[PDB]
Amino acid sequence: HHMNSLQDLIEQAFENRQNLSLDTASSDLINAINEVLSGLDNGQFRVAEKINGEWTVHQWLKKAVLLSFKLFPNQIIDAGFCKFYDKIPLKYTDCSNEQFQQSGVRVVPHAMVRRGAYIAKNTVLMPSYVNIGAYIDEGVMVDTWATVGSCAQIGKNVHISGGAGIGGVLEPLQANPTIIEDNCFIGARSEIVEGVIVEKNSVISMGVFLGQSTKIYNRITGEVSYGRIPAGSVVVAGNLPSHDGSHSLYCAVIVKQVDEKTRAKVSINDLLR
Amino acid sequence: HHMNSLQDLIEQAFENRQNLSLDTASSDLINAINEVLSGLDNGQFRVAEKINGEWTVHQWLKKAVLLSFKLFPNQIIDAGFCKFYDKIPLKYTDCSNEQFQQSGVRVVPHAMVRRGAYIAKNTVLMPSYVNIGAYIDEGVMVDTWATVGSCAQIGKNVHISGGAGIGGVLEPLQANPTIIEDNCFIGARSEIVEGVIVEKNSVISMGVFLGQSTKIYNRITGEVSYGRIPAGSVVVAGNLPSHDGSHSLYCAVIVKQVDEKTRAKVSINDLLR
Amino acid sequence: HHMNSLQDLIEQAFENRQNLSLDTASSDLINAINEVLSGLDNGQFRVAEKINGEWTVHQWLKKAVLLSFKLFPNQIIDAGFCKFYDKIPLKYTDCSNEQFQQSGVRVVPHAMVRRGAYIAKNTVLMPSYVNIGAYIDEGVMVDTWATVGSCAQIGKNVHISGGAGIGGVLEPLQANPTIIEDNCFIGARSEIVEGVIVEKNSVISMGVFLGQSTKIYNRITGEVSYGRIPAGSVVVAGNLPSHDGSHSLYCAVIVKQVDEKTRAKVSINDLLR
Repeated sequence: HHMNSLQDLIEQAFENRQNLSLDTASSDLINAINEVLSGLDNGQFRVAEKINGEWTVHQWLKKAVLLSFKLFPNQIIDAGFCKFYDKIPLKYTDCSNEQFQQSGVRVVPHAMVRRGAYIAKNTVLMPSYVNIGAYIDEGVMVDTWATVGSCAQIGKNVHISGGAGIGGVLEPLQANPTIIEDNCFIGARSEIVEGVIVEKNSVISMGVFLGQSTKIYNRITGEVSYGRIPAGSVVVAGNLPSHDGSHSLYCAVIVKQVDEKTRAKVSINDLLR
Repeated sequence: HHMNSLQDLIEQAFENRQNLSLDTASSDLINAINEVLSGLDNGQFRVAEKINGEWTVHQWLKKAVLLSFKLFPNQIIDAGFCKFYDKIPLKYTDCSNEQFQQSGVRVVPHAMVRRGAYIAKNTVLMPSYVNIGAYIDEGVMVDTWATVGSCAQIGKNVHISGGAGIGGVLEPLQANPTIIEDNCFIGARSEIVEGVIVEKNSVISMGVFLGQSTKIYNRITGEVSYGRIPAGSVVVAGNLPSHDGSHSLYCAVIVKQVDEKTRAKVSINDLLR
Repeated sequence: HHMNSLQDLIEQAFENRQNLSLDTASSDLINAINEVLSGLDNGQFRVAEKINGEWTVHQWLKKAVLLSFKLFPNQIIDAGFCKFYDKIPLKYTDCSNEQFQQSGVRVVPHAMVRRGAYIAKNTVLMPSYVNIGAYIDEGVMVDTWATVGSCAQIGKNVHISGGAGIGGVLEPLQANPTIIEDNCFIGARSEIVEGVIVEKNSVISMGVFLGQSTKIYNRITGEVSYGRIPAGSVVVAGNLPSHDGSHSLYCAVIVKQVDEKTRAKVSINDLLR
């Protein structure tokens, strides 16, 4: 009932967003948006959720985030030696030592996290970026210059390697965000975007650039598909030849698939060799 | 006349740069260099300019920037929790809230911009880097861990996606900088360097690494070229086969070309599909 | 004798690491670990070393670093506008202006370096990351969003281009770290990881993703190899065709090899053309 009331305020405001402005926003509404941001930040709200074995999206959460961008004023952020200027608060500002201990997260300087992103215990953030609305479950490693984009869902024990990006999905509203399920390895410099889902136990090698337009070639079956890496897939960068053989175009290739039992026994290097 | 006098000081100093030093620089010259840096920073000077339909370069502006690197001393930059040490001032230091409002730029923490780069209103800098001499026109999105290199010219409404880089061109003096014209999309992890020009309305997909040595294959015509993406081109990563078929080498492929009318109607995803 | 005593303390502690903890660490041991960290930071210890023409690794140095991660407590790092939370000190904190001058390093804001990494004079760090245990020799350029990973050995006059990463190797203990020898060029967005060695005078082009599982095709000889770029190699991204020709998979291609005499005369662009 309480969340149904909060959702209602958000949806009615979003409906007439085209006649709202920073100078004209209900004080009760700016409070409501901040209530949703707080729930996203502490994990009690999450933008997408696996329900009855299906990933589902909560559009009203995206609407609250979209409304924060429209209605919140930019303010100076004073770093001493320089200034920034933005409207989205950072996650770790008034955080005490106890609170950091209780969180179980390591935030390596100078990793940057916006408020409205949840990050579970035993996660390590190397210098990296986590955007508003993201949900990072337990035991995740976010390596240097990686990016966890808006609303992205990162599962337990996922390894996002150096310079790898998980693309944000705030619009369209009905789109599932980019989802990396439990125990996935994302290799360095890869980029998984636009609501692609990488299912459980997958291994993505280096330089895999995977969006909704990227052909996925399954070399075992010979099928070409889009938008989903099935569970336990080993994925490498490849090419597909032209019809006349004059050239080839970039694609992702599924070179093997591995059950959970095997995934715990064989190393990533052996899987790619 | 006033700018012709300023240019003269810069050129005469640059001529005898090999006998200048940090301890021996005219006080009037360090002022002149700073006058050019100020004009670059507020957009009244720009390193390259489209004149009579041709992009042209102002070598004397590069010479001023080169002289700043030679003559300016490094100084401590105190970030409180650590120190840096460099000779190029940052753009946003003594900036007031009013000045940030007047600029119309959002500088998301912790985006870093050197002084001597111009950034026009309605631009959003995610955590990213903009180097000295760059010119970023109105409405540009610089996404997370993107880079706008020295002297780069970024047109209106350009989208530089996450982890994409626009390479700097300070030397050679006569070289046009890397130029991205109006309404271009630069896909994630791409890198456009070494004075390549991407003309108006082009769409560059992910993982396109494009420099002066990169073959550009036009699959419509079959031509191979270098250094220029014609207006309205859709560009993806590809390969070109060996003469004996033993291997292939990386290249960029122009897979379609689109007029301005079509460019506003069809989405980027549909263009790449 | 003094270093043999220090090594002994480290090795005996590492042996019974599984029964050590942050709350139970010898005060004399936390001092010993800090002595090794200091020696790594000032270059008097280095994790790997070329001895009698062979690169060798000092496992006990890695053990000290591993013990710092286990035993050092996380602490708040106060950046004023936000906080971080980590257990590894930064290299440049109490550094004076004189010390920065004496170091000969430029640390461009906001490049981040952990303590326990050595960086020699005439090196320039653009905003980038250098991890604990790395050794960066004289005259190196680390460009924007590059990464020098843990224990990596970077030779004199190496150029790590924008967005390029040198992968860390802390485990396995016996593995040589990723090694880039003198006068190598590492092109933008490339990633050299997992203890690959790039020998002297090599030129690596853009988008080269090179780990222990990456096939290296030598187009002059036709040989496929792993883990080593021989001295003077020019390396570009390529593909290798499927046995049935349905697809190809990513690889690195050695397209030329160049002696030291030629390497100083011919430009990188001419080498790749």
